[PDB]
Amino acid sequence: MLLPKRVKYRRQHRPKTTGRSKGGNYVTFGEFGLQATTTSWITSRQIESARIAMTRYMKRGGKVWIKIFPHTPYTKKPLEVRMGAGKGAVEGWIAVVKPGRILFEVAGVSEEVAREALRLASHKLPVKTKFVKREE
Amino acid sequence: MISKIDKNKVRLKRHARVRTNLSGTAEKPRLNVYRSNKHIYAQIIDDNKGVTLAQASSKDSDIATTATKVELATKVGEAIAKKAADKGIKEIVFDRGGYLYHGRVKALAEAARESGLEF
Amino acid sequence: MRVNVTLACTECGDRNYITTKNKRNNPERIEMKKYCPRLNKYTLHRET
Amino acid sequence: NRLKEKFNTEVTENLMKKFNYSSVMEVPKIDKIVVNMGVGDAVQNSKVLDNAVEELELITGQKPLVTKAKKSIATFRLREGMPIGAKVTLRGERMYEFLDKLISVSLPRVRDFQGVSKKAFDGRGNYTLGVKEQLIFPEIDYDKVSKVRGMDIVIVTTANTDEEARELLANFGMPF
Amino acid sequence: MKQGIHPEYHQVIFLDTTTNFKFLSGSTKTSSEMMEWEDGKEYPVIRLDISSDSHPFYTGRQKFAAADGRVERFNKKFGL
RNA sequence: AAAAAUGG
RNA sequence: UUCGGAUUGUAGUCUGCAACUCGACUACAUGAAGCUGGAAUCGCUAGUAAUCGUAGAUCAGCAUGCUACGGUGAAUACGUUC
RNA sequence: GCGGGGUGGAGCAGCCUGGUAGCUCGUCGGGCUCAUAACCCGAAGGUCGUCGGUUCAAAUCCGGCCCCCGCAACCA
RNA sequence: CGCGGGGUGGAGCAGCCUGGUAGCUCGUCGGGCUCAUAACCCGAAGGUCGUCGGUUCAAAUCCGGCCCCCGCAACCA
RNA sequence: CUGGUGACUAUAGCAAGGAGGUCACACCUGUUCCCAUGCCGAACACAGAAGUUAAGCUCCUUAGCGUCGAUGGUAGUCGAACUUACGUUCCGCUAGAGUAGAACGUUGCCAGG
RNA sequence: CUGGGGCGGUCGCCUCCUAAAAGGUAACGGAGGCGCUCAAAGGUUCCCUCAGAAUGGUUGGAAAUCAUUCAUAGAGUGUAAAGGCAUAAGGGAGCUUGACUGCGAGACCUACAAGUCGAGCAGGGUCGAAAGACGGACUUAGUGAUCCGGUGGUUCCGCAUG
RNA sequence: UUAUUGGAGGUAGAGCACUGUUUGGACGAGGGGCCGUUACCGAAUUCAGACAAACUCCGAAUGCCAAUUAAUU
Ligand SMILES: [K+]
Ligand SMILES: [Mg+2]
Ligand SMILES: [Mg+2]
Ligand SMILES: [Mg+2]
Ligand SMILES: [Mg+2]
Ligand SMILES: [Mg+2]
Ligand SMILES: [Mg+2]
Ligand SMILES: [Mg+2]
Repeated sequence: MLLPKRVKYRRQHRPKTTGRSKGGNYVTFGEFGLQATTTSWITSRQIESARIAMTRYMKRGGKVWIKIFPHTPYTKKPLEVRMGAGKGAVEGWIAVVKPGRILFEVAGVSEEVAREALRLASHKLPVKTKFVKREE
Repeated sequence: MISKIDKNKVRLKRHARVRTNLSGTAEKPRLNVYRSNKHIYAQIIDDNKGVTLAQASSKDSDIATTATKVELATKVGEAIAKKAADKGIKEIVFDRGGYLYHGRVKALAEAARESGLEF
Repeated sequence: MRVNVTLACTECGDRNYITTKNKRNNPERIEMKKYCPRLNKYTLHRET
Repeated sequence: NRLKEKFNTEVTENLMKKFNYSSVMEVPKIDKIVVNMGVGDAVQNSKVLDNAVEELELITGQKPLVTKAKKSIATFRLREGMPIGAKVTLRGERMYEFLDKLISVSLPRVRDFQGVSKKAFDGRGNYTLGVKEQLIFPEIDYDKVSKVRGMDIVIVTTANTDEEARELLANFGMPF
Repeated sequence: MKQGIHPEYHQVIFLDTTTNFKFLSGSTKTSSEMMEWEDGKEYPVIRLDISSDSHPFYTGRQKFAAADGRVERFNKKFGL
């Protein structure tokens, strides 16, 4: 479960989600990558689910990189309370993903294995994705 | 290998600090002083135009002689005062050049005062 | 400083100035030169 | 100025010939000698620092500068500004006199003396010698020494390298 | 130097008594005895037990021979 | 005429 | 500390076949704790306690132990409630 | 929801006011006893709930996580 | 704000009235006591009298300034 | 050309290599004098001219660092039209990053050469 | 006041973000400070430059004090934050009291009452050789109207007149 | 109101130079298990890649303030 060891501010304005991916739009560590095509918050729990799925399929043969990190805390109010009286407590941590960002990368396996692993991973995520290779 | 400081550089840091607050005008030009291990130089500078009006050095043929540095500074002060008076200058502001106002610098300043420059 | 202080001219007695002092740092009646408008000159004023 | 005359006459020529200096201005010389005594127990007893200052003054010939804590350290119970050392800087004739005296009269008085460390060079031509007891110096009578404490003697030289500094000090007569 | 802060300091002759070796240098010892220098003026003399010309480490003099090895001590003790 | 228990 | 003499280095003597484990003694050098000892606890009524040495058995060698010998030589006992 | 507290094995101080961890009982060793208890002498035992912060320095001051206690949780 | 009182060994009280001298009860240390233990008896150490001044040959004591605590009373920016 | 003293967003700086001295600038020699060191004639101050270009300083070379930096494209965005789509379209403006490249300064006044 | 009221919390002032590159701008939005301090920690003149690291050095260790080098600000700026400050606004020393009196063109802010900045003039001073600087503090919190009463001063009035 | 010109300012974007956050390598000042060499390498350094209302080496479009300013109103 990824989360920063600490942050300066625990209560933060929720991030902007319109626009395109600012960076990390290319496969840079591995051979194959999973590229987001829609926008979503991605939670640490979703990251962990997808990571386990792909690594278990790869059977420890290859290497996996998580390219996104859930830096941002988001809060939630306690159950059945009225509006106001301050901001709520930190509920979880999210990474903002916009079209084009590479979520995961893999190396050290065949293209077919990478495709199947990243398919299994993508079904755990709240975004549409596409299999991508290193460009040249 | 202890380093040796550049006395002129230290002096210039001090001089720039002085010159932040001290500048010469056309009506009250700045009397700037430069001092070496042997000689002493004096200029009268209008900073608005950045032009020198009068100059006098202990290295000049008119002043060069065999005297102590303080006596040469006195002579340079008298000479610069005379040249400024000839060019029609009475009020000036004394720029000690970042040197301590003492010894040779003080002798030059007092010589100019006695010769008639009004600080 | 933690207490108010009145400085009065020691020549004419006029209470010309107010200021403040720390009583622990300066337990004595503090004194200083100040301008006395009545006498048109600087005189020694001291805490009353 | 016997040591200074030796430097002017013999050491200059020897060192210049050895290191092939194109000019005499390249010949290293001892710029200064700084004798320091760190008295950390002055925190607990200022009289210790007073005695240390008096002894250092007797050794060197001039009044020492009292050096105070630059910062507070809880473990040492040290507060910023508390006097915890003494220092004397010697230049010129006094420096040379102290140096020859240290080489000749003082160093041999070291108990079980076997020379001074040859590796105690900062790496840039300066040599620090740690004396472990003040009784070494001929100016101190052991009767009046309430406590025995050491000193650091920093010989600051114009040599750019430890090799040139070693040659200079050896020619002066430092054991090694 | 400033006036009145530094201790009294004057030229003395340090005299290594073992080798009767004199050398002139400054110091605040103020010993009473005076011995004439090569220069006419006398200065107070400081008696020295040891010096750079009298210390075994400086001079290289070996006071005592090195310790014998075990074989050599065996042989010299038992006569074989 | 202060207090001083117990022991398959 | 000129107290004390433990520990350690070197050089030896003797007995014994042989002194490393594991003997005694001598010389030179080193020079530890220890400044009269908490709770508690022991011996002794006179030639006793305390103190000083001397000899013997065992034993090639080895005693601060044991068993004997003498020299100097005390204090105290009201008394029997505990 | 608001307060109060968390310190040797137990109970309780120390916090207010930064530099100093105390008491009683318990434990261990020696003593006393035929032996145990009681008793006497001597000792060990707490990184101050756990993480961060300010400070030269934090049981102490400040903010979170945890645990316990008390009070509150009302009108339809 | 007025009037009184109090501050003394490690604790709790005198001595202040009326100038000398630091006393009493507990507490700690040593001794006697006892089979110990307690109780009891005897030796000691323990505050220089809240703090700074002032008058006197002499100050816990007399006279002032100041720091706290208590009692009663006063208080219409 | 050298020096003094100014102006300019380092295109001016840093680093490395190299050259220079009767003028001058220094290092340098001293502590009598004015002055000075919480100690020190190191520094400041003063007096001076035996020695040295070793260092400073000046000059020369460069593109390693720093600095400057387009064009083209992209992000963003004023306005309009359409739209509820984590939007689309058209027009104007137009980065940051990066690329080519610039650059080891340019100049005013005064005194000497 | 209040996402009904009670209960809880809050109420004036300063700094930042929200705040949409002038200014302003709300919520029981997100974070912190203030109700002082300093007789120098103020004025002025002169001088000075940090934190940190590496390497040597005795008691001295990872950090005490000493020395060289590197170190462009990572230090310091009384006190929150922001904006500034290494020509210092940071540090040291000498002398001092401008932490003055009368004021004030003009300007900011602003419903009012208030609040803020201010050249310059006059009087009399401090430091400085002089130019000149100085009407507190690197800047912005550290505060409370009127009525009433107390205290000092006063070439003001004084219920027929003194 | 528009045109032109000048200016104040730090948002969108972007970036990582600072403050924080963060992913993979490389290497390790130096000591420990280890004889020299098969943890920690917690340090530091370094390459590449990311995140920010209260980060900024940068930095728009607009909006704003003006001009002995022109046109229309
Ligand atoms: K999916
Ligand atoms: Mg029975
Ligand atoms: Mg028992
Ligand atoms: Mg509602
Ligand atoms: Mg704004
Ligand atoms: Mg009223
Ligand atoms: Mg009347
Ligand atoms: Mg952005």
